[PDB]
Amino acid sequence: IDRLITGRLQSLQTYVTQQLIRAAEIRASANLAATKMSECVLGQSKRVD
Amino acid sequence: IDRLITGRLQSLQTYVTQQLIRAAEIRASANLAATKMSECVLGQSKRVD
Amino acid sequence: CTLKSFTVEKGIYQTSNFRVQPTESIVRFPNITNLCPFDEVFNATRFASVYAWNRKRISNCVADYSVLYNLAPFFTFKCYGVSPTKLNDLCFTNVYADSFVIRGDEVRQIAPGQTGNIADYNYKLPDDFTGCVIAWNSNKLDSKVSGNYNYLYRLFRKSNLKPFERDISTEIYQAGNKPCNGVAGFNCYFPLRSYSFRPTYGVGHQPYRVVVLSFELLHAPATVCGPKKSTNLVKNKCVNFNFNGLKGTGVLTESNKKFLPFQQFGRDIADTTDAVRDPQTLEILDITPCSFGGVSVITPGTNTSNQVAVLYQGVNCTEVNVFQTRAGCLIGAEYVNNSYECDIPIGAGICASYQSIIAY
Amino acid sequence: FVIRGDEVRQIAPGQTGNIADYNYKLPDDFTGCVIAWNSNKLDSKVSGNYNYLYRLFRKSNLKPFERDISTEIYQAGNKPCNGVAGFNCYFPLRSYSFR
Amino acid sequence: AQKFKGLTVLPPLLTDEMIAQYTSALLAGTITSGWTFGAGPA
Amino acid sequence: TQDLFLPFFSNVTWFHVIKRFDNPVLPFNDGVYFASIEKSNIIRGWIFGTTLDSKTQSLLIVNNATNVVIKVCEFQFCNDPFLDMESEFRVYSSANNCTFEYVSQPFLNFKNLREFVFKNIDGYFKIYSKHTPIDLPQGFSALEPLVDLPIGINITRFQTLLALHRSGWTAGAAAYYVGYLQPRTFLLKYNENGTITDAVDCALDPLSETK
Amino acid sequence: YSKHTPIDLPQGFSALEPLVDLPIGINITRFQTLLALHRS
Amino acid sequence: SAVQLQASGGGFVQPGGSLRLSCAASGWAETFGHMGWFRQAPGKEREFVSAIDWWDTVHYYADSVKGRFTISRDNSKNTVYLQMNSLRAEDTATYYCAYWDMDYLQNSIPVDYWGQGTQVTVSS
Amino acid sequence: SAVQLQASGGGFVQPGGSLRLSCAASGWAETFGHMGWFRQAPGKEREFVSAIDWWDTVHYYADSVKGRFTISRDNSKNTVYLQMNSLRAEDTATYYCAYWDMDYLQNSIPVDYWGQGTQVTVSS
Amino acid sequence: STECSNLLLQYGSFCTQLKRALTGIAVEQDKNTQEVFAQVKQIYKTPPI
Ligand SMILES: *[C@@H]1O[C@H](CO)[C@@H](O)[C@H](O)[C@H]1NC(C)=O
Ligand SMILES: *[C@@H]1O[C@H](CO)[C@@H](O)[C@H](O)[C@H]1NC(C)=O
Ligand SMILES: *[C@@H]1O[C@H](CO)[C@@H](O)[C@H](O)[C@H]1NC(C)=O
Ligand SMILES: *[C@@H]1O[C@H](CO)[C@@H](O)[C@H](O)[C@H]1NC(C)=O
Ligand SMILES: *[C@@H]1O[C@H](CO)[C@@H](O)[C@H](O)[C@H]1NC(C)=O
Ligand SMILES: *[C@@H]1O[C@H](CO)[C@@H](O)[C@H](O)[C@H]1NC(C)=O
Ligand SMILES: *[C@@H]1O[C@H](CO)[C@@H](O)[C@H](O)[C@H]1NC(C)=O
Repeated sequence: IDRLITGRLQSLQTYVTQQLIRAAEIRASANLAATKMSECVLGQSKRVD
Repeated sequence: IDRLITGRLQSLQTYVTQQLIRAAEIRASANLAATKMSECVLGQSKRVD
Repeated sequence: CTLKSFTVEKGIYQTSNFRVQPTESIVRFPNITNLCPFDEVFNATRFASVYAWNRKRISNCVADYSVLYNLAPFFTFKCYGVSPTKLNDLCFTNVYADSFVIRGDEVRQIAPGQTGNIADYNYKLPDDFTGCVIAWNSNKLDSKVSGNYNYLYRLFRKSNLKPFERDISTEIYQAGNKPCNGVAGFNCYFPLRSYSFRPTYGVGHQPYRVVVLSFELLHAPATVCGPKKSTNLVKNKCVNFNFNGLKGTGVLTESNKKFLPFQQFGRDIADTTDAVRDPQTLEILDITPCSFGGVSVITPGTNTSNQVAVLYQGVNCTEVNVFQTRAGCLIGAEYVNNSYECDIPIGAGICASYQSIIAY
Repeated sequence: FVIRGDEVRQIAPGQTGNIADYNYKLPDDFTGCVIAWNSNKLDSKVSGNYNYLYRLFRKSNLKPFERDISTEIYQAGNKPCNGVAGFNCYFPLRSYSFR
Repeated sequence: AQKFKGLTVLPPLLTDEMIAQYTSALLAGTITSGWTFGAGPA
Repeated sequence: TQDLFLPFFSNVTWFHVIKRFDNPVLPFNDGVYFASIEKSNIIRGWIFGTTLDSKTQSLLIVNNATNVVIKVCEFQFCNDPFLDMESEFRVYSSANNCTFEYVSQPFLNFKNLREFVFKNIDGYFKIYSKHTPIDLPQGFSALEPLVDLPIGINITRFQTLLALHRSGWTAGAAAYYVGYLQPRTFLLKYNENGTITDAVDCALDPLSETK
Repeated sequence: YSKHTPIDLPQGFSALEPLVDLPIGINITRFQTLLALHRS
Repeated sequence: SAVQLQASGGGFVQPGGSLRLSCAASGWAETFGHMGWFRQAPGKEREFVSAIDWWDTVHYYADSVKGRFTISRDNSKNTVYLQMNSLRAEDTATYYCAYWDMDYLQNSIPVDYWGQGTQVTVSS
Repeated sequence: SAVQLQASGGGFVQPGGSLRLSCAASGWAETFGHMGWFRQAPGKEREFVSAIDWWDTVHYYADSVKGRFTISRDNSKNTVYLQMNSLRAEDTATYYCAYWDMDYLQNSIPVDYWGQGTQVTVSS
Repeated sequence: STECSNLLLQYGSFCTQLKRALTGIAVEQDKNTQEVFAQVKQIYKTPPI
């Protein structure tokens, strides 16, 4: 039963780490989107492309 | 004692990975702060908000 | 308790699960067990001769051991190598029963390492024989007032009978140099002799019915095992149950749309047993584990007040100032049709604040 | 205590049997030691030894490290025994034959 | 789907009605008031 | 799941009975897929064994017009064990030692097809069957278990039975095919009713591997 | 276990320390208390 | 082994009289174990009285009661009988029906089961 | 655990005869386990011959010596005994008594202790 | 089963770590949308014409 606990907990921790990395990436994308909304919508920007 | 050794090793790895992720996030925040210091202080910025 | 502190500040908290649900254990097993024909050998009224003993094979049935206890007012029973009590639980892939009638004085000759007329000319028991021997008086049914002579035993033989051997030859035994040639006389005696079973005779001469049981272990699926006891069946209310070994806990309803008749279990996406068919009634009843725990608690900081409100996650508000939200069920707070700024998020655009506790 | 050869296998956590149900039960978390040695020379006589007794019948199993010395007549049926042996009325403890 | 094996899927705080309201307000501001509403009174 | 199965698009051996009377010996290997396109119902029973003689015990399965009978009895097989309206039964000459007996209900252009798969493993003679009315058909059909038998011997060979009609004599134009089983991995598509609707092989072609 | 403090139940708090261990093992169910009556 | 023993007889008699005791055995055992009777006095130990086999072949009586007590086995109802004659005062005690489960009784020491006490009093 | 095995018996014999071997154990072990004998032919590998539980309940014998070798136990000396007959030429080998320290025997691969080699030679 | 929780309790305090991480992810996810959208504190309405 200890081996079963170890295996299941290891799988859980792996999934948690994957979720953490994906959430960090999504947060970076959300920050970029917020910048675009604040600049390209609420005004006119001369930044190229 | 091998089981204790392995358990403590996993306890170390969890902390190391968490610290790495937090360090990456703080690095991103520091880069943003550096950009803000360079632009909004040493000059005038026309970017909205 | 969950936060490991004596003061908790304002905000929602996902507390852990506590309390105890004891429940109880039940076990089921297939309805009806095919009994082995024990009475077809014992309860049968007539028996064969000792030199022509009956040998019967038993297979593909369950062997109940309760009837044998009620067989005679006093019967002598003994197994070689196996204790009496622990015989029921064993599993055997073959068993053989030999039955006959013998004289009471010569019953002890039916044992490994024993000698005598029977042990050498009628039936020899091997020294390393594992199995059982049962014997009981039969003077009531194997004796008549006119001296019944039906049963017979061998008296003369050229060689001692081997273990597990059957000799039924009726040829005249030659006791001298001159041949018999099928003529009775001097040096030529009939090997077959018959006792004199009479009610007035002594217990030593009174007939005794003897049955030996031999366990044969071939490399094949077993066929002789003890009966399986089936307990009751608690339903509806969440209880623990054990079907054929597999576990379950909780309510019992139908999961059948086109459940195949031969199918027994049913698994979800987790490859975990959810649907199980009861061996009795063969109806279908799923599990749906109960004992849900892990409610959420919304509260202001203790430094301020002490009131709390509970939020059950994704549970209808009739399965437990009660309020219903899309996220779950909220208890302890009153809904206000007004609007304010969000203070403690809950979900689906509902926020709670302490003015008592209100949610909007 | 004195025991019948084979039995030794019962004195161990999680074991069952008469001695391990009505006479002496070990907890599952037991720690310690067990010493067992034959004593046929002393505890057994050709003249018959019957001062060693063991309980055979009890309504319920014992908790770990429990002792029972009650000598009431065992009840095996619905009718009371009234302290008298008979059908469904057997003395709870048997004797030990050592030869 | 909804195989509640100890795993929850919490709902977002902001329902899509509120998000649609926010986008509509932003559109109205950017149509009827240029870009001044992003830096003070509209 | 990975288990014993018949590989897709495999060569199944065909035996035609018509002045053709083919009852040869076919090795058992591991498992057997036995199919028969049936007209006039001339194929009666199955014969199994290892030495196919009066030497070693064999398995007997018959399905007459009345019921099905399963016996474990040593028989004596002649050159042409078959049947001859079918009242003349010339298949075996003796029956000496019997171990297991059982009796059950009878199992019964192109109009009929009887499909069976036999798997002898772990000392169990598992038999799965299928009966679907109508050369070889082209259509997916789930095959359902029918019986398990605790026999525990070691079948290494088998035969087939026939019921020739005597007129001159003409044999009905029924057909039977035999295929072997191999261990491989399949993917099965269950449906709402818990029925096998489709199945893909995982070792046939690269497209199958990708699927 | 035991405790002792000088003075309905008192609205307070006080932990209890382990006093005595009895290394016996018997059946123990419903009990009853004892009393002392001064002579008169 | 599971043997149940039932004792019948006893009571109050006079010296020099006659009496009949009996024991019946039910259940199952290892073999045809022999049957005997013992006698215990108030304040004293049990005393061997009589022993008979399961087929009426071996008779064993104590030296102090040699030729006086008699034991017999029935032929059709399994009940052993103990015929008593010419009683004296020393016979006032409690008799017990003792069973031993083996084929040959070297000594009366190995006892597996006992019987219900039957009070036999001999007095004027 | 600390177990010492003392072996006795062996010598030169005629084919088809009988001889004498016995092994005694001393010291202290974890539990009351099995005890067996191991045969080593010259130039061959060491193979088991049989195995007997301590309480003489169940016996295990090799297929090559079944019905020809037997093993029993003492009742007052704690020494295992074994008897054999119909000895053939292949029986000339070295025998060792071994103690298996577990309650239930599964296979003969794991052997705890070994005794001094007892060489037996049979010939004409 | 309840007795498995008995070994879980002595196995350590990993559960707290995983729960804390998976709640931090949730609150960050909820804050991202509000940051990217709620940038105007007034709700304007388009004229009917
Ligand atoms: C068992 O017999 C039938 C078959 O399962 C079932 O209908 C019946 O209710 C059961 N009754 C008993 C004897 O338990
Ligand atoms: C919080 O604690 C301080 C310290 O006692 C107290 O003075 C203050 O009133 C408290 N405030 C709240 C939130 O009730
Ligand atoms: C909750 O249960 C009631 C009846 O018990 C039912 O009317 C209601 O629709 C349920 N709520 C939901 C969201 O299904
Ligand atoms: C909402 O609450 C207000 C009071 O604040 C009340 O006047 C109104 O009728 C309520 N509406 C509904 C739908 O309950
Ligand atoms: C049947 O088979 C047994 C052995 O398998 C053999 O001894 C016997 O002679 C056979 N009898 C017949 C009639 O084939
Ligand atoms: C079964 O028969 C085959 C061929 O006769 C033989 O090789 C195999 O060992 C046998 N298996 C069993 C289970 O006896
Ligand atoms: C205490 O006695 C009860 C019966 O009164 C019995 O069932 C139980 O097992 C006993 N427990 C102990 C502490 O021995």
